[PDB]
Amino acid sequence: EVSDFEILEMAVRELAIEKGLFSAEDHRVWKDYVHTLGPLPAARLVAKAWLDPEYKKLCIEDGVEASKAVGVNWVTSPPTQFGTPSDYCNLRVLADSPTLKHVVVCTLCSCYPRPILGQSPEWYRSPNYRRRLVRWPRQVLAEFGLQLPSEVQIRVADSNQKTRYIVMPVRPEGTDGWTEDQLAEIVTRDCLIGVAVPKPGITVNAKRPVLKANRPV
Amino acid sequence: VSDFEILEMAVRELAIEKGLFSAEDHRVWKDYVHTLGPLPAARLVAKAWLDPEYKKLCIEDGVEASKAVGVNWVTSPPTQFGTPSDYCNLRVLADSPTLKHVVVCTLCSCYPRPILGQSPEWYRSPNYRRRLVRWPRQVLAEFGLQLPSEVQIRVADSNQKTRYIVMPVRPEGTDGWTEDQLAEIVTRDCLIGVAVPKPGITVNAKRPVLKANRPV
Amino acid sequence: EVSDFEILEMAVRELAIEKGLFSAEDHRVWKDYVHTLGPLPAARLVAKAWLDPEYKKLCIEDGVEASKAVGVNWVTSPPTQFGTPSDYCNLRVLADSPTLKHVVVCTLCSCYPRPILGQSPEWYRSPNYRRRLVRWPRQVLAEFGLQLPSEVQIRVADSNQKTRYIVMPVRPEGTDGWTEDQLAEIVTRDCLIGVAVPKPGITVNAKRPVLKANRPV
Amino acid sequence: VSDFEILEMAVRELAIEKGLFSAEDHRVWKDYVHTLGPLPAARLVAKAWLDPEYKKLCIEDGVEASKAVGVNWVTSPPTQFGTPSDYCNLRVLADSPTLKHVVVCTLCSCYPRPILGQSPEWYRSPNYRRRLVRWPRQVLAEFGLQLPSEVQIRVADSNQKTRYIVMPVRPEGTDGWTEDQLAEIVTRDCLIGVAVPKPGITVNAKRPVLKANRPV
Amino acid sequence: KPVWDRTHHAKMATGIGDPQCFKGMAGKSKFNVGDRVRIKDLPDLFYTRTMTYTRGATGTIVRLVYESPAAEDEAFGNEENVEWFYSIVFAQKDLWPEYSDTFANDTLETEIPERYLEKA
Amino acid sequence: PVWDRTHHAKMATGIGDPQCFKGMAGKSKFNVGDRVRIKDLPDLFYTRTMTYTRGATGTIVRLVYESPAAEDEAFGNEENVEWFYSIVFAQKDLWPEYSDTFANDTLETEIPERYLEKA
Amino acid sequence: KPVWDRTHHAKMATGIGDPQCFKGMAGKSKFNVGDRVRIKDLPDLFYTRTMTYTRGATGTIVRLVYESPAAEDEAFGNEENVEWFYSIVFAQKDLWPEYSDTFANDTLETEIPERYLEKA
Amino acid sequence: PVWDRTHHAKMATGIGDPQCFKGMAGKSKFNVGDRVRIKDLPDLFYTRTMTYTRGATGTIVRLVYESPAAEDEAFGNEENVEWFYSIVFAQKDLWPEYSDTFANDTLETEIPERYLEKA
Amino acid sequence: SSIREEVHRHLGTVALMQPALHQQTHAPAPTEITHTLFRAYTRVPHDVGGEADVPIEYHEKEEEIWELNTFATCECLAWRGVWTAEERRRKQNCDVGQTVYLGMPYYGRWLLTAARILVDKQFVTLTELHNKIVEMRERVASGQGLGEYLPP
Amino acid sequence: SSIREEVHRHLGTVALMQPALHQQTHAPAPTEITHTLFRAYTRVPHDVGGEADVPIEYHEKEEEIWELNTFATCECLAWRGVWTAEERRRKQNCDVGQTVYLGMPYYGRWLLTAARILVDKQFVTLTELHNKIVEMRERVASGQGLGEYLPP
Amino acid sequence: SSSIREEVHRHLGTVALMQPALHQQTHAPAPTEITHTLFRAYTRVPHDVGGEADVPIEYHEKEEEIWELNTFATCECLAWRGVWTAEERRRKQNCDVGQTVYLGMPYYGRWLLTAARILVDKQFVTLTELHNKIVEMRERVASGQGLGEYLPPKAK
Amino acid sequence: SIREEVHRHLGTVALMQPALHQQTHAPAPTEITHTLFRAYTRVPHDVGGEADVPIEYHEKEEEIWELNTFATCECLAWRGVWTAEERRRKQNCDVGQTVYLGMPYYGRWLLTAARILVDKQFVTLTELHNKIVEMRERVASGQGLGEYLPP
Ligand SMILES: [Co+3]
Ligand SMILES: [Co+3]
Ligand SMILES: [Co+3]
Ligand SMILES: [Co+3]
Repeated sequence: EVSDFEILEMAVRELAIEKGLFSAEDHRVWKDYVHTLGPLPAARLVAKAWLDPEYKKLCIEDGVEASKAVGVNWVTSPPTQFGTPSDYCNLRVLADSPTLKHVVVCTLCSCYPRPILGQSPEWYRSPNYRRRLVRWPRQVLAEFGLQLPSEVQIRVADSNQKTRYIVMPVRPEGTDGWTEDQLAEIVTRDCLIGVAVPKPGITVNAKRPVLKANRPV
Repeated sequence: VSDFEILEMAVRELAIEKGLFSAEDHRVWKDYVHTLGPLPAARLVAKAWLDPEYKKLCIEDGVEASKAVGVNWVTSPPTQFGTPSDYCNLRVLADSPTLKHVVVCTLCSCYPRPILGQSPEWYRSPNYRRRLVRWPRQVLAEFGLQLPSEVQIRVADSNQKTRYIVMPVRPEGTDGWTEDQLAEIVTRDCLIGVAVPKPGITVNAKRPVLKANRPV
Repeated sequence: EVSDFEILEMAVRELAIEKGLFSAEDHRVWKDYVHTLGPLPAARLVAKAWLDPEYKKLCIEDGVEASKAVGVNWVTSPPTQFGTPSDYCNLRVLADSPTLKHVVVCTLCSCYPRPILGQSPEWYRSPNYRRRLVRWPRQVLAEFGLQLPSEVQIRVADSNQKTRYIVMPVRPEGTDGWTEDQLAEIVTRDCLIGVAVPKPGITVNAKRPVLKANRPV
Repeated sequence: VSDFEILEMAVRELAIEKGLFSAEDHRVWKDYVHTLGPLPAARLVAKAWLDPEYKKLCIEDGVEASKAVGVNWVTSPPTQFGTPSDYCNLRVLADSPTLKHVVVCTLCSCYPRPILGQSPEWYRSPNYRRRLVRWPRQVLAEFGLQLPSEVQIRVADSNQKTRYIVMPVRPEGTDGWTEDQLAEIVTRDCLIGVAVPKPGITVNAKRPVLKANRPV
Repeated sequence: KPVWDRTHHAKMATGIGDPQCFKGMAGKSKFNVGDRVRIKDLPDLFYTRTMTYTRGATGTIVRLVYESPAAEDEAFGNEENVEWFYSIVFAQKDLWPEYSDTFANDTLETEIPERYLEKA
Repeated sequence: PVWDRTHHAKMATGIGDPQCFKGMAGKSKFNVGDRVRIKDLPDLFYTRTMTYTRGATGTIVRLVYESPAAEDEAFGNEENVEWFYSIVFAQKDLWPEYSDTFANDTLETEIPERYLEKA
Repeated sequence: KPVWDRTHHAKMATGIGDPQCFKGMAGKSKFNVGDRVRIKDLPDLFYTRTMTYTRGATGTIVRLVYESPAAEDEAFGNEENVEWFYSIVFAQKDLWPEYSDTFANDTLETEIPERYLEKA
Repeated sequence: PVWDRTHHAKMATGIGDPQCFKGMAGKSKFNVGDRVRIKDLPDLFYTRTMTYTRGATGTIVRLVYESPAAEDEAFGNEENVEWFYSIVFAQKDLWPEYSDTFANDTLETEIPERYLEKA
Repeated sequence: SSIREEVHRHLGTVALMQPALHQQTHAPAPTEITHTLFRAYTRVPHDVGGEADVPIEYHEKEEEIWELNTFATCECLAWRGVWTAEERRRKQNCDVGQTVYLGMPYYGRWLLTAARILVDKQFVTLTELHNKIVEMRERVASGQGLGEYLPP
Repeated sequence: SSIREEVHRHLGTVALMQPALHQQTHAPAPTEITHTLFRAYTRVPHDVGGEADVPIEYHEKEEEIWELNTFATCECLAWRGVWTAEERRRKQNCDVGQTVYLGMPYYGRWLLTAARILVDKQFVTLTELHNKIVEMRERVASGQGLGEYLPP
Repeated sequence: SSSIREEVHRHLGTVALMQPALHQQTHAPAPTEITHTLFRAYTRVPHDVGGEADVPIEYHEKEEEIWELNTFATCECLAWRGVWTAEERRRKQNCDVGQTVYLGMPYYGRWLLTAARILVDKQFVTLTELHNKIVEMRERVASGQGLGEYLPPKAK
Repeated sequence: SIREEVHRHLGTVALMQPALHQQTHAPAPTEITHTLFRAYTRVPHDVGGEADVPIEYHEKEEEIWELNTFATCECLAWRGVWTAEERRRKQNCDVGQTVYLGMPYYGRWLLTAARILVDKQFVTLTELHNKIVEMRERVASGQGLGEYLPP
């Protein structure tokens, strides 16, 4: 039941290793690093910024420096020790406000802040999302169940170069006295991309269909 | 001269030659069409805003209410039995702070011609007919209209003999306005539901206009 | 399982009978008639014409009259007593000669001399055959394995009105002294359409793929 | 000027600027290309028709035989190692009463340029490349050429470094003809295989000619 | 050759209107306002005015709009049978799987002849 | 509306189609041997005169029979009957690319009188 | 014969990061925060990371993000030249003709290397 | 990275291509007259052994020359050289629909040794 | 402006090159028709509600003189009992078939169908319609004019 | 040969990927319809002679029991005067439209048109046809057989 | 019912296949048939899709395939070890592959093909070595020797 | 002319040939069959045996830019920039299915000539882009344009 993709994957990996381009160890190391990734660090960065005005300022001006606060050093955390080859080392945090709301996309591919947020959603990589968001953001966001006042500036950020973004949504009402953990808990991956906003009681991305893999990880 | 113009002449001459309908009938129908437009529907709305008893009639019996603005769905058309295509069952959909209507004919272009005039080119489009019923919020946003998420957006699909016009809620900033002033801001688009009346706005939103080869 | 086609066929047949359009007997009577059809009569007509110069003249000038000689009366053989509704009553026989070779098609549909030849081939009804024969007969015939001298007149007959045709090919070499039955035996359905010529020892149409039906007759 | 001409100059000037090749090299190659034509190939067939020994050489060693008509596949081109794209392995396919050849390059347009000139537009077409190898009888019939069913039609696909030219059989009606006269009827199309030589026919069959935007 | 009565409709509807001219011909309505009904997925070969998007969905009858022959019959010159027409309101979520819960109150209203209705 | 389901049978029983229309077209406008060009009449809704024959010139080789045109019969109109002709066209006159090598190839088909005009 | 320097990137960026390793290599920036610039429609044969939808549009520089070789060069192994990259904000109405005035404040932010910018 | 733009000219001048590769393939694995079947090797990225020949059997009629496989030459790898063979295929073995009427028709093309296996 | 126009023309042109698995249909056998395809092929063309479509900048369109005349003709034919609007819709928005339904203009279908009803109900023979079209074209071509469409 | 089988499957599959400039048509305005397109859209679908097409290995096909029943029904309807064969051809090979004409099977069109004539000439109401179809489906489901298409 | 609604949605999607169009196949047209607009469109960079019209779709998540993770790790390791930079990868992967493969194949299918591609283009492996490896991999599947974590060796 | 309209009609109706048109938008791996995988990973130039229609073959005058392009490609090979086999692989295969059949024969030759300059780093993509701008300005400024346009 082996597919042509799996056949080719083995061929490529074995050949690269035989020719000494990289070792079997390097490959396992990268996979291990990927397994350590997730959206929690980014969520905690937001919670911390909500609770600390000074840190929020740092997040806005220097995302790379701010990321260190949640244990994610864009330069030294990845195995390379020079940032991941594909995500680079220039994270920027986009702070929403009562008059500004951000949403992110990579129209050219799937550019995502993997080091601090984890792997990108399947739909984020879709030609559809990459075609539509930059031109009809209000409509796409509405499909995701998010609507903002017409006077609010919706800003779409297209990650087309070496910068990667995470969205710092506005802190919702009904979270007075909440701890850092309680706040971070409602800042889902979708909130960090910008297709959703944090809501008390909602601690998981909105449920959507899940396409099963032939041979899942 | 296009193939359409040739065929049109051929069909009309044959119909008249065979006595299916007369030259007079054809002229009379075109004359009737020329009298149509959005003014009577806009007036019905303004009248409803200024007269609660009339508003109640509009909501329960659109056909009867239409008479007050000079449009008798049965006798205004040349047939004396309503237009063959629009029929005689107008219903007025009244918006409220929690309900906003928008109309479409997914099967064609069904429109309340007697009281509203001719349908917009886009209203007849397969695109509008495919999308409005499923993604109304997105389509309306494209028209520049957005409503609170809790408000019930109701799409009305005119698929049988009923035709609809939308009675929008009266907007703020119209204190002491006369019937004429209120009617002025109830445009064709407001009556379809892709726009809401706003003081100072007395014409449909500007859109590209595709020119006809030989316009009326 | 029963297909959508079988569901509709049954609905149509029962409604027609119920409304008195035609009877259950009519339907059975027609199917029985179709079952009696085939290429044998037409093949005999050719065999007879090969052995009787006078009969050949009749075939060429009056196909309907000649057809009676082989037991097929285009007017009274069918259950209607006015010819079949779709095949009509004007059969014409096209006689090949050393300088003339015919091939038939119905570009508008599938028009075929059913009464004397039977049912049309699947390929004869194909949009492909209907599109190409009239314009590239040489190439199409070559595909069927039939080639003729460049100076021989290839004539394509398009059955677009009420006339139906059968091709009377030239008698092949090596048939000296053959009986009517022997000669008729090598005049296959394909020879009567014109995509093949009779050959001693060949008593069946060239073999070609056969698409199986879901529920065959 | 078209986008093609814009890019052509950009590429040529860039290549020369970076010293990849000189303006002189470019002029030299165009000059060489300008001298190419089908005559040498026609003369080779003519000589073979009159010299059984030469014909044997043609069939066994096309490269050697080509020298007899002034075309040295190795030294004639400006490179002194053959043209980069045509290589140096010409083979001559000799037709016979029971064998007739026709050539094509299904992968591209591979043609024996040194001895035949430039390839026909249709020879480079995806259509010719798709159909010839599978339906040769049909394609040839379209070209007006038909051969006995028992005759072996052999299609040659020039997919590697060998280039072919077809040596058709000498046609009837040429008794007593000189080499010069025989050469005149061996056209480019005969050398490809889509046509056969015929007395009195000294040019390829007339067919539509698509004009260029800026020829020369 | 067939003869087509070209005066029938006008004689029946003049001064009355369509569908007013069919009033009272359907008899007793099978359903009433407030009833919950499911749309039957009847065959639609050749013609139908009950959109595919409504098949199998359940809605609420908000009005008995009028009586009239079904379009499926009228479109082929058959007006012998008259039935009640109902205006039905569907929740958008019941029609489109992807509809967002954020817009939970959105609806769709359209008319359907009695033949396509069954108690929910 | 009543559709007569006995008309055709009453007209053709024991006679056949197109035999039942014999003599109804009157005098033929053309004869065997005449050169005729095919008129490009409107095809709207229906026609049995192939597009590939329009504007081409051929030779009448036979007056096959009399019958109402398919353009009328297909819509239940059989009041008018006309002559049908079998016409032979040279392939090179239909297809611009036809090879001179096969200069004798032809195509034969039937066309009602209404589509014909003197060459 | 060709040899590829597989250690160059690592030796240059280890412990520093990308694009940090190119800091100061672009020299003086041609533009500054607040400047209005129009995106030049440079040829994009084979490769470009400056979206077609931005060509000819005018926006405002809101930040000098970093220095780095242009993707057009880096993607073909040419890192000898380094230039400034700018984050630019465009008004949606200036990108899409149909954008509604109702949403007049909507914007789009993206990054573009200096070579594509010219004074507005 | 530097490219040796003089290599080809230096080894091919005054000799030609593929003449410059003569003798570098060693002893041929097959000879004229041998029956061979075309192996359906992976085509990823490039190949000059047409898909229509895969799995078909033909007859070697000539050892045309020696040369690096196109699969290698196209990517700058000319270190290995092999024999090229001209193979003749019966048309009926390539195309299922080929008519028996033209039972003698064939197709000839060249294939490097790597794709050949004794039939 | 000039660049923006090229940008938008480009965005529209690339749509023509959208890759696809394009399967031409040539009267396939019954065994190649699944239930899903059967239902899709026997669908009523006018029922498009819910089908996915893209966002388009809606435009208004001036009414052609022939469109107004066509509309009047269709309503007058109904007024005088040749047909009812429902019969028109069925023939006009469904019977025309998928290809003509989306390939031809809105009013083109109204006009074709008006001509259709005259022939289908035998008020005019197809011959009479065809001859009238020939006469009309000749009228235009000769220079004598064509009603309000072209002066003599 | 499994290899040859994959080769031929490959040659057939790549046809699906043949590049093209694909322009979807969505009710274009009258001004986008040239005379050439007007003629192409109003053509009778069955007139295909001369159209370019590829070589295909012609095959025979077994007759389905429903195809035989369909043919008999069509000829019996003609025999008993419901229609003439010409009326059938016009409705069956032309009125069905381009999409169904090449998308559905030969006998599928014959059958659809037999159902069509019953409704068009009002021998059966569309309601009766729709109801009958429901019946046939219920007959199959309930396991009550279906003629010789399925034993009860 | 659920089955009814399922058939309705299946219908709504199938009819899209029948959307009428003017379909013009292209077969190496002459230069004179190439307008400036067409020239710019054909020479476009495939990955630049922002702003193109598209329909609404119900976005879904997708489980990661073992081979996709392995492919991702391979691509980053090749970059980590200097075989290429991510930018070289993007250009080869999202642009050089061309329009047809770009939208016809899966996201990670392109990542994988391109990883194979860099090995050959930079001459770290010959195309011959790659082709032989693929054959070797297929033989493992057949021989029942299993292949990594995709399929274990023959059991009992 | 009637015949001209007839032939124009026959070609036009081809555009309306019905089909099941499935747009592809980066399908998931589970939607790719072995057959599709082999088809997508095919080498574009291998078209032998593919079904096609009969077409009236025509000759074509050579464009001056085509002659120059051919000379450039052969000169690049002559001077060792590449071999003809490397050209073929890049020109008839690497270009991809769409460009392969959508663009002109020599258009691919030219694009590939520009391609080798960049791929082997003899010129940077920036230099190529700048040059193109220069050529366009040269044409606009009326400064002439080789044998393609006088000053
Ligand atoms: Co990306
Ligand atoms: Co409507
Ligand atoms: Co027929
Ligand atoms: Co070639």
